Amino acid sequence: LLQSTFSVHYLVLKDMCSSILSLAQSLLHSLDQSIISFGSLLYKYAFKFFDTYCQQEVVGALVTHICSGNEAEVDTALDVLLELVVLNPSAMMMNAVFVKGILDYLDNISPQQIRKLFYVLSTLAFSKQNEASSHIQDDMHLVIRKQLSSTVFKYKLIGIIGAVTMAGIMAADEQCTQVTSLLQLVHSCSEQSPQASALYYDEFANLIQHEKLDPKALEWVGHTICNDFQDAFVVDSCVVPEGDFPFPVKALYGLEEYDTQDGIAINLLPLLFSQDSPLCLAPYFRLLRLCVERQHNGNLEEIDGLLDCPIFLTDLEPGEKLESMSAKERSFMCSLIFLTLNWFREIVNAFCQETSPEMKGKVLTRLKHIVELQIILEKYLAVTPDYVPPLGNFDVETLDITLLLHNSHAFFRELDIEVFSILHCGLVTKFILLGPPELLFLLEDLSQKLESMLTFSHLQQRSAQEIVHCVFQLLTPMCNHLENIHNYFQCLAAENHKVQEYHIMSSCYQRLLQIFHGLFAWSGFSQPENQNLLYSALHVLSSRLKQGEHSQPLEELLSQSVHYLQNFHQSIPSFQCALYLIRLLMVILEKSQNKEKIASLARQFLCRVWPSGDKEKSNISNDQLHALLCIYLEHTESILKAIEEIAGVGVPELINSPSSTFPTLTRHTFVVFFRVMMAELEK
Amino acid sequence: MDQKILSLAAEKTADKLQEFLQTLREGDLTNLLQNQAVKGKVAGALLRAIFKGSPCSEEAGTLRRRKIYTCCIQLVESGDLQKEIVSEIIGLLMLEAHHFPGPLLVELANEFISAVREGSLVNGKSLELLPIILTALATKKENLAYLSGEECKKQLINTLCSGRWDQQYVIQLTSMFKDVPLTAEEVEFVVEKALSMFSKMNLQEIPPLVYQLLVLSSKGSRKSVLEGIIAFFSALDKQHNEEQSPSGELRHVEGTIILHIVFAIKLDYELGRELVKHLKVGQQGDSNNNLSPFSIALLLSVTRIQRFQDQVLDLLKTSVVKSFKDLQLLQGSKFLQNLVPHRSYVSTMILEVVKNSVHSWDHVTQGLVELGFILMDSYGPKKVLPSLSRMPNQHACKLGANILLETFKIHEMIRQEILEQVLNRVVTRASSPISHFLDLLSNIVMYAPLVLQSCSSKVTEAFDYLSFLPLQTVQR
Repeated sequence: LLQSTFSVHYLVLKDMCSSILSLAQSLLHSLDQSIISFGSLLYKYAFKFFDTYCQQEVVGALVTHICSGNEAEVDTALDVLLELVVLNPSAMMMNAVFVKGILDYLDNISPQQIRKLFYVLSTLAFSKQNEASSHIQDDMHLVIRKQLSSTVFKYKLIGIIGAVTMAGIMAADEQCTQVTSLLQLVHSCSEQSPQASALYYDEFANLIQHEKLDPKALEWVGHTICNDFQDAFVVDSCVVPEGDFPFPVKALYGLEEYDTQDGIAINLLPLLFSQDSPLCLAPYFRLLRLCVERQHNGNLEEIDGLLDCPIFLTDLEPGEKLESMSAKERSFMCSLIFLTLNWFREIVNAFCQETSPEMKGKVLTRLKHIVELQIILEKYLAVTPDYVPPLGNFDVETLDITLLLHNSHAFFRELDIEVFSILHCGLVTKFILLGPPELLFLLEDLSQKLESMLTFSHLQQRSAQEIVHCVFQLLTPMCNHLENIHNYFQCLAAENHKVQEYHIMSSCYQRLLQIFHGLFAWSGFSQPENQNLLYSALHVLSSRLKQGEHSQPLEELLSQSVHYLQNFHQSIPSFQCALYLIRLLMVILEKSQNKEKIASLARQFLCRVWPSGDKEKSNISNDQLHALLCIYLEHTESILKAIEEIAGVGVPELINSPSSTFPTLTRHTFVVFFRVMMAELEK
Repeated sequence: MDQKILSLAAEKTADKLQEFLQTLREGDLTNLLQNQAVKGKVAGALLRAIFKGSPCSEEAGTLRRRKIYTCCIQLVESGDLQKEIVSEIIGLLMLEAHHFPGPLLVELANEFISAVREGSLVNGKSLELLPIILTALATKKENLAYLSGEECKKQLINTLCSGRWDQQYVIQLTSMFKDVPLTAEEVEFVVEKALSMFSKMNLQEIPPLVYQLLVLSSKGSRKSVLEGIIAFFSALDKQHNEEQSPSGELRHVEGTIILHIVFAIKLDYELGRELVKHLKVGQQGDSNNNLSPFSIALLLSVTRIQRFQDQVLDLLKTSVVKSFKDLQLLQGSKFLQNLVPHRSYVSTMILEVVKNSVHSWDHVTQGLVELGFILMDSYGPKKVLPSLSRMPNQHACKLGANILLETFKIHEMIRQEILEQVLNRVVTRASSPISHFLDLLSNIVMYAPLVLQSCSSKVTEAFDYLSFLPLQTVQR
């Protein structure tokens, strides 16, 4: 509406700018993002189509909005700023002057906002024709200087981020002199502070990967970074390091294909103990990796010693023998496993794109090392539920602040998506005859990834659409094989009926189905442009029974997909996987008659034995049953007749079993069945 | 001489660099002078080498650092370097200025004060070191004796602001204090001095100073700053009026002070309220002598802030009524005329605003028009459809009119908006007595009708309503 309004009737409206803005100011101050976006569109077209005076009033108003501000408003306003500059920079340049005077006010702004702000200002600044007004450049250099020159990390981060971001922008050799001097100063300032050096490395690394420009200034720095890495941490491989540790320190978790009597080992426990540099090791290696990949074009012939390298660690062993001594050493152990996990995650980030099979095998050995140390770490965190190492990620969490589930996502180094190219390797089932735990790790990661993203710095700079697009390739037609091997495993697990392999494969199945649910319940499939990718996915899932049906009708693809998917209900060993399978089938069949399949399948899950292990029946917890029964009773053809069925089977719970003729129906679970029953009766 | 220092700096710290640092004992000056003659980046490299090689755990390095501090501070100003190396120098010194005890930084700040007072600091970029030093003194919990570091900071800044500031380097001195963590009293002394300075400056160097004052005022001290700027400009206007008994300069100043105070009040919705409360006439019944041609110019530019529009206008209106009540009571009464000194009346001030308005004051005039029409709308006659209802209403309305005529002589872009607003009140009402509006319109038009063949359409659409109008209205 507003689009066509300002596109057709501009000649009318131009006369009445004042009114538009006395509106737009009133719109943003309220809540409700749709309101505020409407105000955005007002400002945008107002600046787009009118005259100069209006343009000036726009920018002035936006300045006001930012500065006086509250968070929503602010953010929107900054987005608008970005829009204005990218739309018409030439016009914005002559009103840049008022834009600059914001910098007098920074007391209010959050580092994310700051990132955008400096982006805007610098992007405006290094237009080639307005070096006449390099004024803004000097003032920004000034304010950078003042913030960096502060003890207070709150200011330190601001200066760091501003400076690095500015540097990225000017690199589309005086520019080289500026960037070098800048970054050297930043490096020197951050050298003091561990949570600041980390931010420098991490923010610089991601910023460098994003900009992908000024490689010369990058060929300059990489010669410094490779040397500082290989002198800072890399030591001769002496199994005993210097330092009085109450811990047998060895060169543990080596790959052992390398020479054990080698040079390059990595000092970890003496560094973290002498601190109490090692906190920066993961991001610093990330930076080195990115710089050498930009220089040598993915050639890692210098580093592959680092994928093979053993790590100078204490025995990080299941310390049930070291129980009931909580002290600065338990934080040491939890943080040490934390750090080595971050290190290994950064390695698998590094060497996943490389296609040499020995390196892939090395990555898989690192993956099994990772999952082993993950189970050891979550156990150590189960030992003491208060020893948290506060080391978050830096885009949002570090400015936000300044147990096992926190670390798995937010604390650990976040993996790439190309890391799920590893799940290509085939399952080798250890019971029946890429292992089960090295796939469990990737699937448990991928679940938390897509739930976080679709419903986290490195991921969140990518759009949802491209993320689901690439997951569609790196899950479905490669995880189908693992799904089918799992079907063949659990078919025999059903036929026979030791515990841990069945429990892990059950959790792998549960996670696989949760991944499918998160994949297909993506709310970007309501938009009409994205249905082709779903259309390809269901073509693949239909092609898992019979091939030849290409360019099928939609309901035919649904029928074939659900006909493939339903028959796993006999192979499901626990309840969470059943709930996720039925909801998956719902959200794939929501595109369409279909009521009957879900109703049929939920009854099958309610009729099933569900073997009454204690943890197994804990997975049939009350809220899960409530959700499933609400699904069943709502989706059935007739709700009242289903309630009469349940009140024809709910009464013999007293007479026979002191466990019924319709199991998962006890006196405990009767409460939830009763509640959902009367609730759906009301509905 | 440098490459050996680079090579000793390349590998390791506090082993070799200290021992080489005890070779070259003297002239850091000649070194940095030839270095800036050749290349500043070599000097930066040397500075990094020395500062890492001379840590501040040991005390020998501290005196070399002090001497190189004095050297670089003087050379960055007196020695005309290139801009970039200047920036790198200052960034470096700022950075390494943390690692120190109190008294060394205290003597550096004393050097800065004693330089900036008398030593003509040729540029003044070195003063950027000053805040960080005081910053360090705020945070240096190594106790001094002369006391806390913050109390030394109190003393030093008090001595700075009480001591003379050069006329050309109050902008820089003030712009430095944007960042220092000031309490109330500190910033009060700051602004006391900065306001003190105005009189001893070129007029064209007042606008930006005020700008920096107000972004500083946002810390503590708003009432003081505004009362100050009011006071100074009121005195200027009075001087100009008594000398007349320059306009282009004085006017462009007042007219950009007001823009800058407006900008700040948009960015700060509290600056305005304190402004108004300080300036509110109706305290009990009393006309205050805070109000002035400038005091009012400012308000009528402020009136274009949405939040204040109502409140400012209503203030002005009530003030103007009060004006006229006062004047009537005085004129009927000699007892009061003997006692009270004849103060200018708000009426007169506004009209005088309008003359000064002429030049370049679009932001005031657009408030003026609104004001005047509020006067007319409110105090047009009603009682036929006496002292109290007639004179301070008649004079209110005809103030409106005087305003809008005077503006219509000189502000040729708010024509067709007087005109259209007049007509807007002409046509439709015919129920409320509208005598005053046609009288106005008559004066307006007679004065220059040639300016209505630039706004003509606005007449011809009231001719389409000429059929529907009562008779006295139409002929007149």
